Amino acid sequence: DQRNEEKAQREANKKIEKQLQKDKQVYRATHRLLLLGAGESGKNTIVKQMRILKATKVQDIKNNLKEAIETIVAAMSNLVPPVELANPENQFRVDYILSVMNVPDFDFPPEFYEHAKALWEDEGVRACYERSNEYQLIDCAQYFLDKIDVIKQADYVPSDQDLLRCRVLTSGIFETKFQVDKVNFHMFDVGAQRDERRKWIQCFNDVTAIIFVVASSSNRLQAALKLFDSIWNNKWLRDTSVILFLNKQDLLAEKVLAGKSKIEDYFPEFARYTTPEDATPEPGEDPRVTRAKYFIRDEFLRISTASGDGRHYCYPHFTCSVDTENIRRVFNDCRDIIQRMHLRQYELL
Amino acid sequence: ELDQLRQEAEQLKNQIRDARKACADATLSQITNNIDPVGRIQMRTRRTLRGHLAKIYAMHWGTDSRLLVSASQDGKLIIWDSYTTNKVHAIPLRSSWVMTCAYAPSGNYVACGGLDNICSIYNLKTREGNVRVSRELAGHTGYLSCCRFLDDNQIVTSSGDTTCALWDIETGQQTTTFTGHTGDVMSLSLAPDTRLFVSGACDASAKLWDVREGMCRQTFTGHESDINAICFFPNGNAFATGSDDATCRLFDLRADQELMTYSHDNIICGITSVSFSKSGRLLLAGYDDFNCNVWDALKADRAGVLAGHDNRVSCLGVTDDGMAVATGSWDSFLKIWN
Amino acid sequence: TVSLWETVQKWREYRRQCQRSLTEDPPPATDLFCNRTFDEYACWPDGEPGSFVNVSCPWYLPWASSVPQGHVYRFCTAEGLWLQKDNSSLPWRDLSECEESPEEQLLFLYIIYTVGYALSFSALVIASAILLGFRHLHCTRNYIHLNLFASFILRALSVFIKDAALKWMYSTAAQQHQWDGLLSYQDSLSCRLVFLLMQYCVAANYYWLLVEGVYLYTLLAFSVFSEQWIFRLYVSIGWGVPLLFVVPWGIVKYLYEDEGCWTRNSNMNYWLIIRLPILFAIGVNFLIFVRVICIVVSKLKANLTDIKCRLAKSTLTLIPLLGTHEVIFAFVMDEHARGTLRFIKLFTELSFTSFQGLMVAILYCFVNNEVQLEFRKSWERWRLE
Amino acid sequence: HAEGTFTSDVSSYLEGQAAKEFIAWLVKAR
Amino acid sequence: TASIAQARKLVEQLKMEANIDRIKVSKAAADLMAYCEAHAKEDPLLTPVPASENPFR
Amino acid sequence: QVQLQESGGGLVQPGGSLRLSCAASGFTFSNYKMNWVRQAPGKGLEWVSDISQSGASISYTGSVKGRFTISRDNAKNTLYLQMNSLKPEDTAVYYCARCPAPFTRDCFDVTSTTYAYRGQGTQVTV
Repeated sequence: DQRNEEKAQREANKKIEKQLQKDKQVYRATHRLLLLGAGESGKNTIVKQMRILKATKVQDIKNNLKEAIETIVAAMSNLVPPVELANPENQFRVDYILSVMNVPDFDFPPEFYEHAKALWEDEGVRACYERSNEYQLIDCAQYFLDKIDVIKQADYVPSDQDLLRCRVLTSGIFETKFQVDKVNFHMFDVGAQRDERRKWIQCFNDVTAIIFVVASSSNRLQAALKLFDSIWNNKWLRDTSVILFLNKQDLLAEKVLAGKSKIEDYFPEFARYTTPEDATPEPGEDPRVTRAKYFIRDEFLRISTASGDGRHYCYPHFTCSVDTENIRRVFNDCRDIIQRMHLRQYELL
Repeated sequence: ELDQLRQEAEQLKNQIRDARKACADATLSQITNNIDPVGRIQMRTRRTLRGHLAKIYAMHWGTDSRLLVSASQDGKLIIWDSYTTNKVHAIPLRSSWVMTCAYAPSGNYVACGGLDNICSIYNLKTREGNVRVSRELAGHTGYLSCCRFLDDNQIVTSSGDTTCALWDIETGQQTTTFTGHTGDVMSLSLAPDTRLFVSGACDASAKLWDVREGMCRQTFTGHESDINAICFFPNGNAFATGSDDATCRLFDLRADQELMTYSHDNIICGITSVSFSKSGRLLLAGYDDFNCNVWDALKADRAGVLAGHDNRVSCLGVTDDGMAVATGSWDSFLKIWN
Repeated sequence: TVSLWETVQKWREYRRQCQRSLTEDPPPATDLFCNRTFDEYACWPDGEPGSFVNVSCPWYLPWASSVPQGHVYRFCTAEGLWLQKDNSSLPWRDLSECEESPEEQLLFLYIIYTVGYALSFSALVIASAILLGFRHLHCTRNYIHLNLFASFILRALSVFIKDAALKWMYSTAAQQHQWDGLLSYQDSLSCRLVFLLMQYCVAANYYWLLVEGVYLYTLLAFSVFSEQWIFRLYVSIGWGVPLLFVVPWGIVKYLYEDEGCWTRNSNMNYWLIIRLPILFAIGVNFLIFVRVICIVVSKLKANLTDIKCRLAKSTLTLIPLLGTHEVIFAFVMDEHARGTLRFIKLFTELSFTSFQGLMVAILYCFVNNEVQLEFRKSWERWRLE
Repeated sequence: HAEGTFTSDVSSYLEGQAAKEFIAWLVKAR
Repeated sequence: TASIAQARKLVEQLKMEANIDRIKVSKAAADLMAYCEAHAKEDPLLTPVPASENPFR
Repeated sequence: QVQLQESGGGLVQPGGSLRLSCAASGFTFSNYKMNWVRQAPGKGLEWVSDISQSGASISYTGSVKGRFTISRDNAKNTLYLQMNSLKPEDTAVYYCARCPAPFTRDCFDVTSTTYAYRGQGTQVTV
């Protein structure tokens, strides 16, 4: 049976080689993308649109938010030194929360957010918080309380930061699939991974591009530059192109309009910076906001232009987390990446 | 007070330092000074295993020294027949980002896992003959970097969440958790009796664990950067680590410190994988420079080079009978060396 | 045009026409009439003594239109025989009258297009070994190059075989007085097949420069086709399509214009069957040449004298791969080209086509950084030994 | 293509320079 | 603070591994040498086997 | 055993001066890129300054540029941070952080919460 089982071995092999050949065609025809974002980057909202047109954890965040305030206010009278409120006009705010708590399937009305937010600036309500050591309170309580103004919004999608505080994520990696002009894309974004990336990021050395989403107008912007500087110069990622989404242009526009100079104090060279003359502002926007957004772009290109060498490229894009044009930018960038990869094999560039 | 506990940690750290210098009055390079060198070890590629579409991240030899499983990040476990180069099974994985694979000593299962944070057990000798997922072990909160079977029903995993876990495969439950590392855990190696294992982490330290008691016995420092690779000496009384500081080191469990450092001035890249030959006279180490160096583990001289890969050497394994070395690479090839 | 085949036939009819004539002519019967004859140039009758025996210049001559009225003289002596030139038996004859009243410009071409085809043939067997040798270089791009390399080898090979037939037919035999073997070879199918393998090997070389352009075009058109299916299509286009007009050309010149061993394009409306499909491959590969260069300029402006230099190195490197050097002078048809323009056309199309195979091997095997890296990596490993 | 043009150039030219040889052989034949 | 809880655990781990029996290094090195000699002849990477018995021939 | 021990620090007046020191041990100091990283009360860790292996290449977070000076002594295995004209927004625990791997341009994770190759910190109070 030495030759009998050698013909069964080599025939099971060629069957696998046929399946491996169909595998190869599917693997080659798909573009793989890594989505890396800042904590408040707004990455997830961009995924939310790339998906609808697994971030469904919006309600769970609200659960812990509602469950947090209820314990704090219900413990006010329970404490042996009972805690008094700083403003008596917040009395009715406590009343409402004391009733609506411990009910199934709460809707979270804005009036609830009004009492919840208004109670948190109250010193007396906060006074019991430092005594939350003596009673039982959720770990991620003060984090979400400061963030209610973000959560009141209709379009709220939990950032990764938000998901780490709670124990919502069970999945190491999330995958999004989409198709632009009959070309398939596999977008990945890490879920339950620690903030140390230096080991698992080497897995993505052969992706078509890394989609790097920056929470523009935030330091958190110097932090994004250092992460991009680490990705750009990594030994294993210096043949990987980076698609750079400078995300919160709409919030960046508002702060420069108002006079919120967190940008200039964090970057003293913003004072002696002038908009490049070949800039293309969106007609109907402040000549100061086009300066602020082109300054952040010029920070990433300072890193990018050094040590590029034609191995990989940076594609900066001013974006907004609510845009259907974003998948097209990725598709166009990936076409340029693939064309340059092919042109470099023929030594045409 | 926290600051009082810190200053007690330093003096206990000085006491172990002093209790280790007490027994380190002779070096391994004095004991092994008259030992005649092994000679130029010249291995050649005997088999190149082609069929993976993307870089190979891990491999494991089966205990019969003929079948080996290899994981690539195109999403495939391939089980090869190294003698005839015929693929026995090709397993498509649910998550493509596999970072480790294990062959059961009984030969009936493989395991794999990666950035999905799950270790997946596959039944090879099933009812109707097609490989299917039998159990999925979830509970790690970081990527699964290494998995090693104890028997058909237990498996140890190391994870990016800085812990290792002992599993019961029949019920899918974590029988034990091994905490104590500060960086994430990159590799583990079982002792020949399987009652202990050692883990190497991204905090430049290695730890020895009692499998049945769940606690750390000894901690080994000396490396300067993240430890990528760990492997037990054939008798279970020593192990060798490979780190990003470009050196390999050898530690003895009973002297409770390191004995040997394997480094050269021209070697400035991290070690990805280590493995001993059957007798433990050679230490084989894969490198980021696309090469594998053979080290005379008793004299710390380089004895040879495995020089046939076009990309990073990612994994490395020696058969149980000691007949061949398998090297996996980011160029998507497996090479078998003699 | 006069074929050596046709000059012989007309002469043979001149034998028959006179061989019967010689026996028929009744004698003058007169005393001492010098005898009629045919001495393998022109045949005299009996000519009475004391006279010039005058014959029209023979009609089989190639230059027979040139001199419709002319005369070779032979003299009949008063004794009644043919007059004799001194120092031999050959009768006095006058070839002052029937005598007739380029090459060098056609040999410098042969000098410079043999050397080009020889240094291309050499460089392309070397470059095919390097591509076929190293396993790390096995990809579909290098499989297109290998097939293209085999077209230049076959084209350079078949031009050597053809130039050792043309030389044998005329330079060897006809300069050695073989009117028996030379004419017979022309009849052999072997003479036809060598100038039928030359048409196929030239056509298959244009259609593999077309596969190189088409393949590079699909790569840049962001079109990820099935790799398996297209490669069998590319082999069937480079090697298979040339049979779809070369073979229909062979049978047409076998039935209708089967003369002079197919070497001469005596009728130019059948030369279209080969020329026109090749102009399609040359035409299409020039539109790919412009679209590829238009893509390269778009890429160079983004990562902006320097762009002008990189564009020149890109355009000049791409030209041998696609064979677009002959769009300069390939839409000047053979029919319509005459005079110096039939040298310079033939110069820039023989001096460049011959060296084009060499330039492809240098640019796509010898200076290619994936080969120069694989050479050093195969030497640095050999420094271990 | 250039090859067929040049080949028909030399074949036409040699064929002729060989019909000149045939006439010369005839004149010299006897 | 939660940081004092991991400091107490760190100190308690440093007592369990300070009170262990460590042997003489040259003695521990002597057994590594002694193991590699008792198994030198059954190591095919050290001493190559004849091509008859090498299954990757 | 990689060990980083920050020195200097302590209470200082606004506009004052301080010089933090980092006594490193257990690794080849000259092979690694070194960083200063700080954690203000309430906020997370953030990068202040880095210096390359030789000491020629230097960078700073923008809010300290012109006021802080980083320097290393490769012979003495020491990192320095000269803090001139301190503002109360400089009150932080200051950590000396090593890049995880030698001979690299990239420097991952030094601002991570549980980064191994970081010191315990000196409290600077302005």
